[PDB]
Amino acid sequence: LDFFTIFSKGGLVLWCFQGVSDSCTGPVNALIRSVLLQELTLKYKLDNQFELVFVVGFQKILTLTYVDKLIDDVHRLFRDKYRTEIQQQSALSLLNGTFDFQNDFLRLLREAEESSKSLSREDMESVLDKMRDHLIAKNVAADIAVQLCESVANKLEGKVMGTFSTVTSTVKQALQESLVQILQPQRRVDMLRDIMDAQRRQRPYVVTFCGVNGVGKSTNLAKISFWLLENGFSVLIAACDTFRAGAVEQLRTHTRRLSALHPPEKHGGRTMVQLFEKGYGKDAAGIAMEAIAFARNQGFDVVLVDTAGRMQDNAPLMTALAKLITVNTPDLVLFVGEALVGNEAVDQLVKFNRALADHSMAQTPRLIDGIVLTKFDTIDDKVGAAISMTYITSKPIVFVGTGQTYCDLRSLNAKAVVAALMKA
Amino acid sequence: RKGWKTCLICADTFRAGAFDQLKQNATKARIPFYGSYTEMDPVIIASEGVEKFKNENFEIIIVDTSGRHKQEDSLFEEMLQVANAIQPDNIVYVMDASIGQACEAQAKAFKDKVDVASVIVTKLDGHAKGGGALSAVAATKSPIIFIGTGEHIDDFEPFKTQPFISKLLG
Amino acid sequence: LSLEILQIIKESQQQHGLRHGDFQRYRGYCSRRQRRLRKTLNFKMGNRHKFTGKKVTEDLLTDNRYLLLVLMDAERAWSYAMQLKQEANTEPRKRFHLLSRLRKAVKHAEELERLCESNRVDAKTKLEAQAYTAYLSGMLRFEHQEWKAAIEAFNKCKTIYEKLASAFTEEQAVLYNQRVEEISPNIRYCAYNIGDQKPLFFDLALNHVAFPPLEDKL
Amino acid sequence: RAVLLLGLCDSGKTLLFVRLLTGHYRDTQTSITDSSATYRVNNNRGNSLTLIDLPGHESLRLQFLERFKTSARAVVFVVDSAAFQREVKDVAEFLYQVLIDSMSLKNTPSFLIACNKQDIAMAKSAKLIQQQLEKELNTLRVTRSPAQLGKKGKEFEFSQLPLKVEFLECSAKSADIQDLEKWLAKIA
Amino acid sequence: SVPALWSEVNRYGQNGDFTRALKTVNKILQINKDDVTALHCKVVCLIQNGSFKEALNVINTHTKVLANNSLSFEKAYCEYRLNRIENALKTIESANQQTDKLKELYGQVLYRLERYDECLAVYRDLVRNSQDDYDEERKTNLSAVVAAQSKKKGKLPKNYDPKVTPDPERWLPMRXXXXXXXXXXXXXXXXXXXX
Ligand SMILES: Nc1nc2c(ncn2[C@@H]2O[C@H](COP(=O)(O)OP(=O)(O)NP(=O)(O)O)[C@@H](O)[C@H]2O)c(=O)[nH]1
Ligand SMILES: Nc1nc2c(ncn2[C@@H]2O[C@H](COP(=O)(O)OP(=O)(O)OP(=O)(O)O)[C@@H](O)[C@H]2O)c(=O)[nH]1
Ligand SMILES: [Mg+2]
Ligand SMILES: [Mg+2]
Ligand SMILES: [Mg+2]
Repeated sequence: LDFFTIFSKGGLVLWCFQGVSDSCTGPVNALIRSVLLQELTLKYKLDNQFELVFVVGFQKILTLTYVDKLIDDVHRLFRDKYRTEIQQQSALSLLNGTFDFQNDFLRLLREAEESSKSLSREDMESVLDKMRDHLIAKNVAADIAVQLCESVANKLEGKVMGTFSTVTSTVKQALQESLVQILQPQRRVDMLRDIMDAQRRQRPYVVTFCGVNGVGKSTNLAKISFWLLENGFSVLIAACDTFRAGAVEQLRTHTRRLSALHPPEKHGGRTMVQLFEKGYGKDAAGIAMEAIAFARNQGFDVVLVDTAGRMQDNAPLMTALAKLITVNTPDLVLFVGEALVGNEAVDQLVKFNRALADHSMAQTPRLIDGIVLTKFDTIDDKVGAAISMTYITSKPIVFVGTGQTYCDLRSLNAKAVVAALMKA
Repeated sequence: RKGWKTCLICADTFRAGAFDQLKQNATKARIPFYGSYTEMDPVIIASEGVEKFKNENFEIIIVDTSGRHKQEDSLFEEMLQVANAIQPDNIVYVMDASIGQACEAQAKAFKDKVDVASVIVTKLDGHAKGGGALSAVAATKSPIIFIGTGEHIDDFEPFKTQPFISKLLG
Repeated sequence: LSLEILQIIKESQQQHGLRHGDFQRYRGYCSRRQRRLRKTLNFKMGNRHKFTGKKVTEDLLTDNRYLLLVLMDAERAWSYAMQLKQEANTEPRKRFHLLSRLRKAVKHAEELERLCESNRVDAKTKLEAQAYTAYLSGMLRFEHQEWKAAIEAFNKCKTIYEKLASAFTEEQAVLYNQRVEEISPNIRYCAYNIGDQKPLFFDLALNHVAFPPLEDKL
Repeated sequence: RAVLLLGLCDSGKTLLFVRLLTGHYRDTQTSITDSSATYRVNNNRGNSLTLIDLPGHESLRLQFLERFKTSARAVVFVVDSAAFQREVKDVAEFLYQVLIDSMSLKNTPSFLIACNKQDIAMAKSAKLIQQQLEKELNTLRVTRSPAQLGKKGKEFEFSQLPLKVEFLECSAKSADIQDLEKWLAKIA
Repeated sequence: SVPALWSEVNRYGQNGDFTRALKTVNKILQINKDDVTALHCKVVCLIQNGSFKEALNVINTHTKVLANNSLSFEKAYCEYRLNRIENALKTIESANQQTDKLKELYGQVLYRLERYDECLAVYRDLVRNSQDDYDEERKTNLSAVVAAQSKKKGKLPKNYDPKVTPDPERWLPMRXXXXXXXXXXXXXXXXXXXX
């Protein structure tokens, strides 16, 4: 154990250890991996009763059994010796308490280096099983509904319940809060403001639509082409789907239908929707690079790159797709996944994001930047495909397709999707 | 390839590039095809196509229809009217193998509006084991006759119950 | 001439598994890497029904390409031992098989450091190979579970890799200083347990062609 | 009543929350839950306000804001003035939500933009931070993907709102929190 | 008035008009033949109008007049442009006074002679001390020195003779041409097609 910090959940360092040698090295990266990213090996132990976190830094992962016994005795001596300072609601009990735990830890560390030489989980057991069987039947991935349920027996273990609460309604509630915060990815988006920033180098805005076969990449690409034209934007559809029959005439019917609603006469006199196509059988990274150089020269604010649908287990073809998105450097990689897929929503995005970073040759690789959740009008409340997607990926559901026309494109109501999923 | 005078008809009047799709799959495999860029009624494409390939004495006439879901009663009535115009000897329910829990409800509403007698499970060449097919066999009362195992025309083979249950189990 | 061994291993692990912790996939990419380096360059060890020892001699080191063959033997036996460290948490006998792959990963890297001692290789790959040996000897004597023999070949690997940084440009010193910083966390743990007892080039000299000051001429 | 401390991560919410309660500097980490403590106000009557420091993380920024916004007498939006120029897009986006959760309340609380971290030499002024957020919330109310900000036909400003919006400059490293304790005594 | 011809060479070199500053410099070299400022304004009007051998004949015809008030940059630049990188390297090193004009041309002479360890230390000092509009073009020059250390037709008359142009397809997939020429035994399903 080279490191040990104990702070509260309100972000207040109570006590820290870094050895007599220098001091206080890496207490912030310790907090980040251990509390920030969970809602030298850097692990943690949570006291959820009194809102404490016990972050430790060690090597030789095989000594994890004695490092866990040292966090358990330090956690038992800390919450007993300072039970008065940590049990009060006021943050002025911890600001005014004196946590001189250095001589108690040096004794628990030197003594654990000789061994090397309320709400329990039994109560919350039955309701975490009825909630896991409700998420799975409401189309949350089978294992996403298992980690979700265990994030809640952890969060409420030790904690006292309200004046009017049961075992059932507590794990049922903190599972809704751990589900809205994970369906709240660490990302945001914008509009014309974002193409003014793409004009800081005088270049268009290139979005890449990727995904598995039949989800709605081409049809929702046309709902977003109608949504960009509605905001006054000219969009050049790059037809890089050269692995199918009628993949260019599908996009040419979308360009004929969109250059009818938004013609040059009703736009100022200039072309606003135009298809860039090179036929079938051509390279999809060569038609895409020609359409970015063509939209720059012909003045198209947006390029919407349509790619062919593929599986998730194709080493010679997820190589060519991951190399396309790595090299083309698109502004927003939009994974298109249907709201009808079940447990495959996890395997699609994990292999789609693992490919984009493997066959990438950068330091920080270009990963999927969002999700388009299509066929939303087909599940009717079996909505757990939105949770399975923003769970594994910490990327937002940029659009939610709700039909086949251009007007069936919605923003995500992520609050009522967890309220429908956590109500059983 | 088994020796049948087979032909295709494209009765999809909604999806963009849908007659161009079936035209290029049939142009490649050397199979006769029927359809229209201009006709907007699929009851008219399917009646006037089975009538043309009847008077040419084809033995396998496969009519392709558009994709529909149960909450659209307009496309479920049009499917029932395309089935009543051509009167098909067999109706095949093609389902994706990555479908989740929403399978038993759609597969049952297809069996209720139209008489489904066979089921085909596509996209089984990947990670999906196809457990949604148990809910379309119980809902449509129909066995699985074929499976799809890739995007090409020869990625197609008859359903065998023992290797699909061994994969579904592990 | 040159070989960036550290850049070779780091971008082959992040691309073939080790970003998500797949040592079984990284070793299989290492074995297929070596088979296809052997089938292309016609450097097969055995023929059908017989085996002959592969000896990468000094004459074939001009290619700047056969050092990657022995390195893919060092990275294959290293990747197998790290996978056997995850399977030894539930099968503690796997540790005996782990330590037999790490003694032959330093032996390949000690035979690859002796090959780089040739005069046909620059002053960059002799020393990337010298201290890739001293890094695998500090990880084997760290898995010996002796904390003292672990900081002896880690402070040796740190002092070698730092002697290489100072000798060249601070831009090329980045690779050798990235590897002293790469093995520096392991040195703080063994010190805690000893004392326990054509590119685009612009012709910017055409913008310099201008008139002399014409103030004195009026 | 309650004075909620909001803003992005590392804006200085928990160190201004420490500087008002103890007057001292405390080593802080990333807050994952809220923290509440009473504050005896500097004026004659010595009113007591319940300072609520809410997490700045974006899995927890609006989950706790919606819980306590009904109990908020005033809201202090803490800004990192030194790192303002690279965070103009996340400050104005979070502040757009605090602006609509604000006017949608029955008794709209009093609002401050505490331009923290003025002790750093690269700290933008509360006059440059108000100009660049009026320019940014003018593009946001159009680009946002019914309560709106000011008038649609005019350029957005903080004076067009039915809220008590103020801007001050402070520092949490003793500290320079004099304008913060004068507004906390004025709204008490 | 030569002061009025020098307010005219000054007004033409400011407007970028080196075609008319060169007609007004040849009017000052008719009255003042050894004007070292008019033999520098003419070499600039010929370097800017793309006469590097006519600007190097103005430097070599007046070697004694332009001596120690020299054009060692405009002489090592005309030679740098006429494929003389051995004469452009000898004129930068034999220059009596070294400037930031002979330092910018010397970072481009070292890169041409493939001296990338000296061209990196010249372009490290050029990006630090230069405050001009070309600092994004001098970090693309230093980023090329770091990346360096690490209608024939067989005959034309036989074009309009046989069948005015070759076969209308004329180059395309060999299996797409009317000739085919692929010795194909049959069709098999490997890749995407569907034409
Ligand atoms: N009901 C409904 N249907 C949708 C939605 N999004 C797409 N679809 C439908 O799903 C089908 C698939 O269309 P398409 O755009 O070609 O999907 P794709 O992913 O491009 N297929 P490919 O892999 O060949 O490129 C179409 O019939 C389309 O209308 C949605 O939100 N709701
Ligand atoms: N120089 C300077 N540093 C400050 C100031 N205010 C806060 N800091 C420092 O910035 C770091 C981040 O401050 P926090 O108080 O944790 O900010 P926060 O908004 O609560 O962060 P979250 O908990 O993630 O929401 C702390 O370590 C402080 O030491 C300031 O006014 N000046
Ligand atoms: Mg497509
Ligand atoms: Mg169809
Ligand atoms: Mg905080």
